[PDB]
Amino acid sequence: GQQLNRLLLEWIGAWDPFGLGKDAYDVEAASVLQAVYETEDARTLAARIQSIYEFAFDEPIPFPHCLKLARRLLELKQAAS
Repeated sequence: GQQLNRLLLEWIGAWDPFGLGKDAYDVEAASVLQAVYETEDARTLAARIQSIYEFAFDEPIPFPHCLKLARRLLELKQAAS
């Protein structure tokens, strides 16, 4: 279904690293969702997250912050597959 994807998108928006509200990140959430399907590795995903958000905001989010998110997303992906 798309149930898993909607949940992943919700989590990514909710991450809200810059205190802009969950709705400010639809573009970046879609991009992170794509990356989620391209790996099973939290490090790899975290680096994609970092690049996506650095492009979007001209600010590098600390890698370990990206890594927690990547781990959470892959935990959900794995729990559903």
